[PDB]
Amino acid sequence: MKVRASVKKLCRNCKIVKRDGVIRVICSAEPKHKQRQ
Amino acid sequence: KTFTAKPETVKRDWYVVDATGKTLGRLATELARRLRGKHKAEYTPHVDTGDYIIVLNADKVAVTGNKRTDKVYYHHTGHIGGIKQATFEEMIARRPERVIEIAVKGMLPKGPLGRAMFRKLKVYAGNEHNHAAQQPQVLDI
Amino acid sequence: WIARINAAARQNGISYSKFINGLKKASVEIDRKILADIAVFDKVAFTALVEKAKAALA
Amino acid sequence: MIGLVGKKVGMTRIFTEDGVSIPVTVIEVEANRVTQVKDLANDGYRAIQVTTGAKKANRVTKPEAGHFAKAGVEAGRGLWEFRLAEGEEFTVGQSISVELFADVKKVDVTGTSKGKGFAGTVKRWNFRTQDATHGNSLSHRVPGSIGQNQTPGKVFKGKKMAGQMGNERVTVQSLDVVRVDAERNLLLVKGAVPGATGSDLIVKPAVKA
Amino acid sequence: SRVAKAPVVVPAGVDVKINGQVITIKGKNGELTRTLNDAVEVKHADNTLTFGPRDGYADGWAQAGTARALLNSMVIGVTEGFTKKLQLVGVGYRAAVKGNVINLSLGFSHPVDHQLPAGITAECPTQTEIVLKGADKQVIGQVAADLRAYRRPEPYKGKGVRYADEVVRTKEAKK
RNA sequence: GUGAAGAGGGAAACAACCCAGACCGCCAGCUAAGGUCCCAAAGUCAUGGUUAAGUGGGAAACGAUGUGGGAAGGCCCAGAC
RNA sequence: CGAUGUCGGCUCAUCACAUCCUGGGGCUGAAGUAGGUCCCAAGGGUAUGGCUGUUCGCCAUUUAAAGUGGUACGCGAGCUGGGUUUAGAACGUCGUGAGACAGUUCGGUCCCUAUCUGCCGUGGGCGCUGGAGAACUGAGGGGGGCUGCUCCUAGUACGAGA
RNA sequence: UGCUGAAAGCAUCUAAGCACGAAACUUGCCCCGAGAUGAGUUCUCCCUGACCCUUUAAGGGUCCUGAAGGAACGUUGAAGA
Ligand SMILES: [Mg+2]
Ligand SMILES: [Mg+2]
Ligand SMILES: [Mg+2]
Ligand SMILES: [Mg+2]
Ligand SMILES: [Mg+2]
Ligand SMILES: [Mg+2]
Ligand SMILES: [Mg+2]
Ligand SMILES: [Mg+2]
Ligand SMILES: [Mg+2]
Ligand SMILES: [Mg+2]
Ligand SMILES: [Mg+2]
Ligand SMILES: [Mg+2]
Ligand SMILES: [Mg+2]
Ligand SMILES: [Mg+2]
Ligand SMILES: [Mg+2]
Ligand SMILES: [Mg+2]
Ligand SMILES: [Mg+2]
Ligand SMILES: [Mg+2]
Ligand SMILES: [Mg+2]
Ligand SMILES: [Mg+2]
Ligand SMILES: [Mg+2]
Ligand SMILES: [Mg+2]
Ligand SMILES: [Mg+2]
Ligand SMILES: [Mg+2]
Ligand SMILES: [Mg+2]
Ligand SMILES: [Mg+2]
Ligand SMILES: [Mg+2]
Ligand SMILES: [Mg+2]
Ligand SMILES: [Mg+2]
Ligand SMILES: [Mg+2]
Ligand SMILES: [Mg+2]
Ligand SMILES: [Mg+2]
Ligand SMILES: [Mg+2]
Ligand SMILES: [Mg+2]
Ligand SMILES: [Mg+2]
Ligand SMILES: [Mg+2]
Ligand SMILES: [Mg+2]
Ligand SMILES: [Mg+2]
Ligand SMILES: [Mg+2]
Ligand SMILES: [Mg+2]
Ligand SMILES: [Mg+2]
Ligand SMILES: [Mg+2]
Ligand SMILES: [Mg+2]
Ligand SMILES: [Mg+2]
Ligand SMILES: [Zn+2]
Repeated sequence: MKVRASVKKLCRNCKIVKRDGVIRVICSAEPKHKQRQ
Repeated sequence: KTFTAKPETVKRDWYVVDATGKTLGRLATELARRLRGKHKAEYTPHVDTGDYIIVLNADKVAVTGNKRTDKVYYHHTGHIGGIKQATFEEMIARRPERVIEIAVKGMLPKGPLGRAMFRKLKVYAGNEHNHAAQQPQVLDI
Repeated sequence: WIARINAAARQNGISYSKFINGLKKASVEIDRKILADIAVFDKVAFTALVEKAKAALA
Repeated sequence: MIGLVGKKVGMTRIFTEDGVSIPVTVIEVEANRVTQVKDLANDGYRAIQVTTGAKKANRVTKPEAGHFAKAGVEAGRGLWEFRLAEGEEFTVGQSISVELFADVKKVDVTGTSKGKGFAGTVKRWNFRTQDATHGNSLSHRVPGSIGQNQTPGKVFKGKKMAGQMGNERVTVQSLDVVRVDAERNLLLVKGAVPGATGSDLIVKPAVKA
Repeated sequence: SRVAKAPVVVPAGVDVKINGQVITIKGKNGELTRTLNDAVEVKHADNTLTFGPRDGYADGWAQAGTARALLNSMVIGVTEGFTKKLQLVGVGYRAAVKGNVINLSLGFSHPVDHQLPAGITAECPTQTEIVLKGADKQVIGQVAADLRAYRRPEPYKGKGVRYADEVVRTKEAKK
């Protein structure tokens, strides 16, 4: 669970989504990729 | 010398209005200018020319957008750690008279005659009252 | 003075920027004092005045 | 639930089979009697109003004696009111027996306090006093400083200072009842219930136990 | 969009009730109600409801695919049947059912004594294998997730409560 | 150039900012700067698009399938995804 | 500048949250235990001593914790006057001297009844539109919220053991 | 952290909707609490006389009327300047 104002994709399964005014970055099989804006 | 409508000669009315489906900002200024009393021709500033309104079922008044929850109600009391806060939906579920009374308290003027003009705001939030003996007229807005 | 003029205008069913424009079409020079003072008492003559403004526009 | 009204007379101790010295006190409770039953349609809320005790004939007043003879009861001394809940059947003429507490383990007791006069700042709110020596002049017991400088520049509301000490309604909860008395109309409750002896207290089943 | 233009099918043998929004479909499994929002026009061709935006809206295709997919799901729940089967993992982890109770010994000093909704018929063919049936898919997914997710299986041992068909991440405590 | 040696309407109040130079009287008309939903006077005036965030009504480096308009290209019933 | 008393202690606080404790969740190079690190969270609580005039600091010793800040670096019409600060005296050093020196030891007067705003208490008049004796409904307000450890589950799970 | 699921035929806690969530929030515990002028609710007890004068009636005065109930005075208190 990072908090950053410069989000990114890293692997081939990074899915940028937008939930409740927040640009989240998530992944299927990676706990470290999980993010928040 | 232009006419100054003395209070012992000027009359009062009785209207009712069911505010269901009406917005706050476009209802409250009309209920403010009615009891400010300017739609009558014989309006005078310094002497009250007010009316009587009765707003029925005031727990149905809606504001569009996301502001059934995002409308805050700040008030401070006087004891230093005692400023409180309740939101719009909680005020609606608790006491649906003060959602309209403070809305007209804003737009009505401020002073002794301001409280005098507030004294006629017989505003309820049910579907009955006890001034139908005064035979009111169903105004539409 | 403009207050009771606008009061009688909204009483009979017309605005103010149409009312003064119709009276300027009818080229009157009557001021706000006596235009209010007609609407104080004589309601049918001020009704005739806004009928004249509605007959100048319409 | 349906409270009762007692008068605290003294303090004593009940011993045990073992040797425990349980502190206890005796609130005399006569049989109270229903005086006015309300509900929503009559007044606005379901409750009960009662009175026990004894008052003289030439000092019960004509407003009160009419309310007395409207019921049919004696010349009691107080007028207390208890709120209620549903699931009950009640009348006015029936008097409440003293054995309503005969199956409840933990009770609550409310009453007045004692009157400790115009108190002090070291006495009521427990302000620790200052140096009684070591240079200090004429400030042994004062409450010191009370506000900041110039912003607010005023004494806040909610401050504590000298005043009247107690002498109001206070409440102790969840207490221990050990014994009732059908013979001489007593309640024995463990501890030190409020008020001086010679006062009348309002006892009830404990609100949360 | 494309599922908003590709419409539903519905076979017979069933008490169809499309009263506009309240489409109660009373058949073999049960019946579902939902008072849809009104951003869709729909009529029945006796085998196929048409789906499209009612004229005047802004985000008209929002409901046009979602209500179609939900109206697929409701009628196939009434027609055929629905469950998403779970599988308990772990020694000392046991589950017992009597109709509308779950008794789990999920590693706590108090056993998990949990209760069930109306549209749940559950059964344990083996002591650690439970399956809970129903027709309302949105309800029996969420109830299955709530009944499972007291303990996600920890990424080292795999010991916990998981789906019978999910993916867990085997981890590595390095030395 | 105001301001000191200058009054007045608009910037809530606010010497310096924009309008503007008041000798006295009037219950007279037109506008400037600025305002017209009610407080406090005047458009909930008409067509007409953006916005969905109280953004309007405080700000950077960078970020993103939020959104509207234009300009080209490649792949496609040799069904492109 | 026709004066707003200045550092630190004592006595009373209140808010802020960039949160010390305690509350709930995600990541780990997280097996458990204990931790790392950001994210939400400010209701409540926050050491007694030795030493110097001292906030700090060092040290001895607890606890769940010994938070960070503004408030005229809060508070002398509330209190010590030790520090820097008047008049005396001396040592170093400087000048020939008069005397100076964030260099140092020693002794050195801290004034005031509250008019008003404010705050905690106690009261009389009148209104509540016939007048008096009582008991109450409560829109609002105001105090209240802390945490240790031992024992059961269980020496279970986890773990090669520990 | 979820359930269902389009935008984007697939994954998507979100746009429609549905479920959980902590000492913070509203309550729940307790206190003074109708001078809440939006001045209340509420069961009770007392007064059922004659008149003339210009204030022509919500007005001024002479007489039997002076009850409900409170104040004052004395004895005082685990109430108190
Ligand atoms: Mg959320
Ligand atoms: Mg607070
Ligand atoms: Mg004003
Ligand atoms: Mg006393
Ligand atoms: Mg001390
Ligand atoms: Mg002295
Ligand atoms: Mg002394
Ligand atoms: Mg010049
Ligand atoms: Mg000069
Ligand atoms: Mg000027
Ligand atoms: Mg000016
Ligand atoms: Mg400004
Ligand atoms: Mg001004
Ligand atoms: Mg001039
Ligand atoms: Mg202009
Ligand atoms: Mg206006
Ligand atoms: Mg418009
Ligand atoms: Mg920016
Ligand atoms: Mg392909
Ligand atoms: Mg001076
Ligand atoms: Mg000075
Ligand atoms: Mg934070
Ligand atoms: Mg952590
Ligand atoms: Mg706090
Ligand atoms: Mg705190
Ligand atoms: Mg709380
Ligand atoms: Mg000490
Ligand atoms: Mg020492
Ligand atoms: Mg220290
Ligand atoms: Mg400071
Ligand atoms: Mg500072
Ligand atoms: Mg400080
Ligand atoms: Mg200071
Ligand atoms: Mg001072
Ligand atoms: Mg000091
Ligand atoms: Mg000294
Ligand atoms: Mg005095
Ligand atoms: Mg005084
Ligand atoms: Mg009084
Ligand atoms: Mg509160
Ligand atoms: Mg999908
Ligand atoms: Mg999904
Ligand atoms: Mg607690
Ligand atoms: Mg709680
Ligand atoms: Zn990843």
